[PDB]
Amino acid sequence: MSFVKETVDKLLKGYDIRLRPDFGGPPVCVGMNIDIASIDMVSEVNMDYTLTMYFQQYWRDKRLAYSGIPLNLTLDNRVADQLWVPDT
Amino acid sequence: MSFVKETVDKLLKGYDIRLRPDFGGPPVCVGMNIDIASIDMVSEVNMDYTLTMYFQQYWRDKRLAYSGIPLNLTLDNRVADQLWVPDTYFLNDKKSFVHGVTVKNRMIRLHPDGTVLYGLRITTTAACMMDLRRYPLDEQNCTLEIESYGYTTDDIEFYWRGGDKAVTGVERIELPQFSIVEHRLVSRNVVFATGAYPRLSLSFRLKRNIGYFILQTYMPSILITILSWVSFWINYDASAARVALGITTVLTMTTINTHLRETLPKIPYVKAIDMYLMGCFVFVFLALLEYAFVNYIFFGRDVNAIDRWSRIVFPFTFSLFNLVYWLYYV
Amino acid sequence: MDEHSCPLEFSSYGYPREEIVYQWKRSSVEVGDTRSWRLYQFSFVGLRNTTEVVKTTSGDYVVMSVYF
Amino acid sequence: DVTVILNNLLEGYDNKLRPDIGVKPTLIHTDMYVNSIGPVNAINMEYTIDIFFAQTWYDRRLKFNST
Ligand SMILES: *[C@@H]1O[C@H](CO)[C@@H](O[C@@H]2O[C@H](CO)[C@@H](O[C@@H]3O[C@H](CO)[C@@H](O)[C@H](O)[C@@H]3O)[C@H](O)[C@H]2NC(C)=O)[C@H](O)[C@H]1NC(C)=O
Ligand SMILES: *[C@@H]1O[C@H](CO)[C@@H](O[C@@H]2O[C@H](CO)[C@@H](O)[C@H](O)[C@H]2NC(C)=O)[C@H](O)[C@H]1NC(C)=O
Ligand SMILES: CCCCCCCCCCCCCCCC(=O)O
Ligand SMILES: CCCCCCCCCCCCCCCC(=O)O
Ligand SMILES: CCCCCCCCCCCCCCCC
Ligand SMILES: *[C@@H]1O[C@H](CO)[C@@H](O)[C@H](O)[C@H]1NC(C)=O
Ligand SMILES: CCCCCCCCCC
Ligand SMILES: CCCCCCCCCC
Ligand SMILES: CCCCCC
Ligand SMILES: CCCCCC
Ligand SMILES: CCCCCC
Ligand SMILES: CCCCCC
Repeated sequence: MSFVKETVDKLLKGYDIRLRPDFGGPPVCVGMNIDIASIDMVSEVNMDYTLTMYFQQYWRDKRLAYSGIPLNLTLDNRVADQLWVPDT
Repeated sequence: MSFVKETVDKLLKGYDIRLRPDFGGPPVCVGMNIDIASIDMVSEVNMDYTLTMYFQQYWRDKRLAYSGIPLNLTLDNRVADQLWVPDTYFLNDKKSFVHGVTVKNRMIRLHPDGTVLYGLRITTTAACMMDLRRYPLDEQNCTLEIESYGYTTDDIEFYWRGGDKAVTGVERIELPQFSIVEHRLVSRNVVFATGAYPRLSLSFRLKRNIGYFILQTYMPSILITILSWVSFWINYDASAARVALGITTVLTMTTINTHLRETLPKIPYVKAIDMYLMGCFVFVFLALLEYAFVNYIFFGRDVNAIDRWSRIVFPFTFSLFNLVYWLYYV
Repeated sequence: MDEHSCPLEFSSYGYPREEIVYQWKRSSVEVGDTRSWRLYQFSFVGLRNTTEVVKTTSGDYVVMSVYF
Repeated sequence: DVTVILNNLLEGYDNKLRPDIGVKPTLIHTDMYVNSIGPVNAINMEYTIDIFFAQTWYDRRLKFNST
């Protein structure tokens, strides 16, 4: 039960938030999905439109690899502050 | 200087924000005062009113007691971060804020007996329903309800400090359409199955001022309705004149109606002014229908009977309608 | 002459159906004195309760909704 | 007493992980109390609603025995 705990602990330890995945390697390809929840308004006078969406980004990072845990780890959202993410 | 510094230093340490005063003891009694600075705007459309006020609580805390310092201490407002305060909040609030310029408009004051006075400058958009069934001849019953989110009466109690003098500054308020008639204070406890929660209520009664409507809504309608009756004295053969007068009076009432609703609050709610305008519309409509009857019966088929009776019935019936309207709505 | 059934629906954002499941405790939901409500265009006819599973790219999520 | 118990429960307890991370789904019981269904702004196709939303669940990690 605590196996996941210390697994995630070692995953976060020694993690460099500064550097992208494969800093010295080839560029990292970031896949993207959008789920348009709604288009709230389209303003001719302002020449803009509001848009609500679920914006999802996929990317492979070798630092965040784990074994012995045959389940996808959904973590608390605050962890996003501790990992590298694209500057989209 | 240094003695005051070490006094406050020892006061701060050993103090736990996570625990209330006398946690194992009786409930802490919190006196509450208000000084209203400005009721910025009262909206019928949203059924709410914005209110800027100096809210003040007042409570005894043994932990914050100090001696040897007869002068009262007005510490920096940031010190309020490190001191426990009630969980007070307003139930009928939709949005509120505390003014931040130049510094956060907040104040904490300690007293030698260990009492705390905690003041804030709150601009809150409180909610009150408005029975607009009698608009504009209506009086509203708007309230600010103040309660503790988590604590029951067994853990904290609220009362009005100063009694009826708890709330001041009402005379300084001059709303642009309403006139404050009375304000009332109610301290009570709302009882549920689990326990009773304290509550305070500040209820203003607001009377609406109608001189705007009397001069740009009612008087034009009455005068167009009379100008419609002018048709009954025009000679019956003057079809062009009488029809033009009647139809243009109907158009003028339609114009008054359509351009009035542009200015009144955007609420699809039926109101007294709507009844008055509909009645005047029906009266001008009947005035034109009267000439329809007259032209068919005599010209189409010694004033005639229909005009003779209309000249008395229409003013008399409109006076009766006005009497019933003003008696029912006032 | 229109009637509407406006929903209010909620669910987990990151946790799929196999991680967090929601349930109505008892009696669905409670309403106070409807005379105190700020409805003037419309009148409240009655509410109801619903629970379902919605499929998305992330996974299947338990969606709990209340229709007014 | 209250302070020591308050500080004791925070030992360990990675909040990163939900209760029963690898065992079963976490069952959450929800209650809603509608204070008021505010005005229905048909222009923007929306409506305001004030609610008291109370959710409850079970976390064995927070168990503590005391009076
Ligand atoms: C964790 O996430 C991975 C990736 O989302 C999950 O693996 C994927 O599982 C689904 C079925 O649940 C597989 O879908 C099927 O794949 C076949 C082969 O292409 C296709 O014919 C079917 O129509 C369907 O799409 C999917 O291929 C598989 N892999 C990927 C990369 O999507 C995994 O199950 C999740 N959970 C666990 C416990 O690992
Ligand atoms: C410090 O504050 C206390 C309480 O606010 C003051 O105590 C009151 O002072 C006024 C006038 O000085 C008296 O009329 C009251 O009887 C006092 N007691 C209460 C309960 O109001 C105190 O005077 C202040 N210190 C000063 C002005 O030096
Ligand atoms: C709801 C009001 C409907 C009004 C319909 C327009 C009728 C106006 C003209 C009526 C002319 C008089 C016809 C009856 C004459 C008679 O009784 O001898
Ligand atoms: C709107 C109410 C006021 C008008 C009251 C109208 C009463 C009319 C009475 C006279 C009816 C007979 C008219 C036909 C006379 C004829 O034979 O030429
Ligand atoms: C209800 C607020 C008081 C409004 C007072 C309005 C006074 C209007 C005076 C009208 C005078 C009309 C003279 C017409 C003949 C020249
Ligand atoms: C609300 O949910 C409960 C639990 O699923 C169910 O027993 C109840 O019948 C539902 N409400 C209605 C309107 O039936
Ligand atoms: C809908 C308001 C109707 C008011 C009365 C109409 C005038 C009747 C005059 C006999
Ligand atoms: C708003 C109530 C108006 C009632 C009108 C009754 C008709 C009076 C004229 C006959
Ligand atoms: C409204 C006018 C009625 C006349 C009936 C003879
Ligand atoms: C014949 C004249 C009647 C006047 C009613 C006001
Ligand atoms: C105040 C209403 C007056 C109407 C006179 C016919
Ligand atoms: C002419 C009568 C008017 C009555 C207003 C109450």
